[PDB]
Amino acid sequence: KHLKFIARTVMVQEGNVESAYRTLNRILTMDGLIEDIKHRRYYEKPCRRRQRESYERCRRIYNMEMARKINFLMRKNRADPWQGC
Amino acid sequence: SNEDLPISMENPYKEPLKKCILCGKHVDYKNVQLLSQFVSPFTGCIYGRHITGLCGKKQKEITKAIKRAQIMGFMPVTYKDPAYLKDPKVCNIRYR
Amino acid sequence: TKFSIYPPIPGEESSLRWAGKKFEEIPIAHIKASHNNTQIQVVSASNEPLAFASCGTEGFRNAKKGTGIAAQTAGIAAAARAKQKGVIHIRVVVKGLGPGRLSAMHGLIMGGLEVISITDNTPIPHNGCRPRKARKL
Amino acid sequence: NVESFASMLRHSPLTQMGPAKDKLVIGRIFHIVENDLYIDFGGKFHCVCRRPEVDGEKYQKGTRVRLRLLDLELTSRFLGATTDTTVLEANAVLLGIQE
Amino acid sequence: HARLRALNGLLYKALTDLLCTPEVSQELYDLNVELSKVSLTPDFSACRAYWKTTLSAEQNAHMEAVLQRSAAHMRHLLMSQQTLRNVPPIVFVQDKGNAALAELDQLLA
Amino acid sequence: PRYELALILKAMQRPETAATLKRTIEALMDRGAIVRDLENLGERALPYRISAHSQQHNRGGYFLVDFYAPTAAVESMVEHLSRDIDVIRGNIVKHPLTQELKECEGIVPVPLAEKLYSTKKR
RNA sequence: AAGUGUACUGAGUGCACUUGGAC
RNA sequence: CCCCACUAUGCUUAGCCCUAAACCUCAACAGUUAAUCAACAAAACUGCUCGCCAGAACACUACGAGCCACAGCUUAAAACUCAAA
Ligand code: FES
Ligand SMILES: [Mg+2]
Repeated sequence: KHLKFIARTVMVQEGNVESAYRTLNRILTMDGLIEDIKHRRYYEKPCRRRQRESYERCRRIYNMEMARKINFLMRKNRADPWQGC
Repeated sequence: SNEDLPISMENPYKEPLKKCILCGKHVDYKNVQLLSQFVSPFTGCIYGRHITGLCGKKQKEITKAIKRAQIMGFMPVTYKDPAYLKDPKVCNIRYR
Repeated sequence: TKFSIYPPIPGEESSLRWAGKKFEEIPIAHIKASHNNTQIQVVSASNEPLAFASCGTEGFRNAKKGTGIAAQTAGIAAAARAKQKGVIHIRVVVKGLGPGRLSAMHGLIMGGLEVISITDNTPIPHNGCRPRKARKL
Repeated sequence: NVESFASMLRHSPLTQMGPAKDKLVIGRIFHIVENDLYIDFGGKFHCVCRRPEVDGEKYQKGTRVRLRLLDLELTSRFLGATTDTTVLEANAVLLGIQE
Repeated sequence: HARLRALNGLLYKALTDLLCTPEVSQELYDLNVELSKVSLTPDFSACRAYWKTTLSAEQNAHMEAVLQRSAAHMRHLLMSQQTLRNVPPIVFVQDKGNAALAELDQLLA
Repeated sequence: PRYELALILKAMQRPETAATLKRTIEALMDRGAIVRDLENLGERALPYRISAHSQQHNRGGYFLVDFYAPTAAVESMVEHLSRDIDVIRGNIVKHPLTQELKECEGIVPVPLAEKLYSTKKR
C-alpha cells in the first residue's frame, strides 16, 4: 500500500550495475533484512530464538571487551626500551 | 585545630552529565520531520540506541512516537520520507 | 551537478530524462529470483507486459535452471523481445535471492537494454504466515 | 614552623593543577629509542610519545617539550578483573618543543 | 554415502548464499570468494570448503587469512539458520586443479 | 479527561470539509465532549494508500480536534468516526500536553555490564 | 545433541520448555 | 529420516484437566563482609519462620481415598533383593 520504487531503490551510477547492486546488498545487510529473510525461511522456536539471542549478545560483549583489551595493550609492543637487561 | 585538613565536600571538578540531544525536549508523534531523523532512509527500520546515541527514555519515546505515527498515517513505514532526506544527519551510520 | 542515488520524486520537475522519457515513464523489469527459478518481465509504465522470460522458457531444466548462464540467457531473450517491442531503457526491480539474481541483469544488459535504476522489492513479512519447520539431513 | 605534609600537598603544583584532562605542561625528554621519546613531566609516570615528522632532530635528551596531558596513568578494568590493569605510562600529546 | 553427498550439496548451496552478501563481513564480501565444492569428512568431524584461488599470490594469502578468520562466524550463521542442526568445524582449502587446464590451453594455443 | 482526535478527512472542497467538521463536532458534543480547539494541518498525500468505505485515497486533510469528554464517550466517538464515510481515518489519544515532561538530568554513566559473568575464583 | 511435560503412531514425530551441549 | 496434500491441534467464545528441566535447579524476611573454603555452580555467612529428606530399587508403582464420570492426575505403600546407589 506504499509508493513503489522509493524503498530499497538505488540509482545506478554511470551504469556500474555491479557497484550499485553491491551497495544495495550492503544496505540490506546493514539494516539486517537479509538476516530476517534467511532466518524466516524456517521457524525458530521461541526457546531457540531466546538462546540464540543470549548467545549473540554474550559473544558481542566478549568480542568488544577482547578487542578493547587488545587495543589498550598494543601500545606496549614497542621495541624494548631497556634491551640488554 | 589545623587549617590544612582536607574538607568533606562534593566534587567541584565533576562535569555535568552529557545530556542526550533530545533530553529536556519533548518528543511528539506528529513531528515526522524529527522522527524521520531516527529511521533508516532505505528501509524505514528503527535505529537502535547504539546508533542513535539516545538514552533509554528518549529512545523508547522515539520508538513509541514512530509506531504511533506509522499506524495513524503520519509517517511512511518502509522508508524515510524523501522530504526529510536533507535534514541533519543525527545517526552514526556509514552506508557510504 | 553531483550525482544522487535516491530515486527521483514522482510528480516532481526532475530535469533527468532518458530519450526524453521521465523516470516514472520508464518500463519496469521485474526480476523474481527464487531458489529454483528466475523469471523476468519487462512491462510498460502502465504495466503492459512487453516481454517475459524464464529459465523454463529458455529450456534449462530442473537444476540447470539455477545457473548464472541460464539467467544470462533469460535476460538476453527478454532483452531481444523488449528491443523488438521498442524498449531501450529499463528500471530493474528484483525480489528473492535466487542465484541468477545478478546474472539476469548481466544477460539483460548483454541483450542490450540500459538499466537505469536497480531496485529491491523482497517480500519480507513483518509477522504473518508461520514458516515451515527446518529440514534435517 | 615546619610545613606539614598536608600543607605541602595543598600547595603542591601538581595538586594546584586540577583534572589532568587536556592540561598543558612542560615535560622533559629523558630517554630516546629510535623514534620513541620517553618524556617525564613531573608526574608519577612518563609518556612515550613519537618523534614528530617535523624538527625530529631537535628532539634530544633533556629537551624541554610541551605536552597536552590526557591521563596521568593509563589504566582500565578488563572483563571480570578484580583490579584495574595499568600500563605504567601516562597519555599525552606532544605539541612541540618549548623555547 | 548418499547422506554425505546430500549434506555436501546443501552445505555448498548454503555457503554460496552466505558469501553472496556482506552478512559474514564486508571485508569478506569485497573479496568475492567463489567456492569450488564442499566435502564432509566420513566421520562428520570436519567440512572442507574448496574455494577457487586467483593468480595474485598476495590476494590469495589475504583471502585465505580472511576465510580462516571468518570460518567460525560462518559456522555459527549456518547453525543459526538451521540449514543443518549441527555443523562440524569449517576448514577452507585452496583449490588449484584448474591451473593445469589453464596452462595447457596456454601452451596448446 | 483531555483527549486529542487526529482526523484524516477525504480531500475535497471547502464547503464539504466544513460540513464534515461541523458534523463531527456535533457528534462530539452529543457524546458530551467539551470541544477545546480545532487545528488544521492542511492537505497532503497520505504516507501509504488507505482504504475506507469501499474506496481508497492517497490525499487527505489532517486535523486535530482537542477536547475534553467523559471517559465513556471515547468508545461512542470511535464508533461514530468509523461509521462516518468522509473520515479517511480517525484516532483518539490522551492529549500529549496532559503528560508531564519529567526532567532528565541527562545520560547517566554506563558501567560495565551488570554481572554478565561470574565472580567466583575462575 | 540431551532431557522435562504432553498427544498420536510404532522408536519417531507434533507443541512448549531447560542447558544438566557446540558455534 | 527427505518431497507433496491434507486432519486433529495451534485461533474466538463458554467450560473443563492441573501437569513441565513450572529452573536463577539457589524458599520468605532482616542483616553482615567480620574472619574464605569439600569440588563445581550464582563469593561466604548470621538471625528468624514455614515446607521438605532420612541408602538404592521395588515405585511418578499396588491397595485405599479424592478429582473424576472411566482413562487418567494427586496422595502413596509393603514384601522380596543389595552393599551399594
Ligand atoms: S538523556 Fe535526559 S531525557 Fe534523554
Ligand atoms: Mg485444522
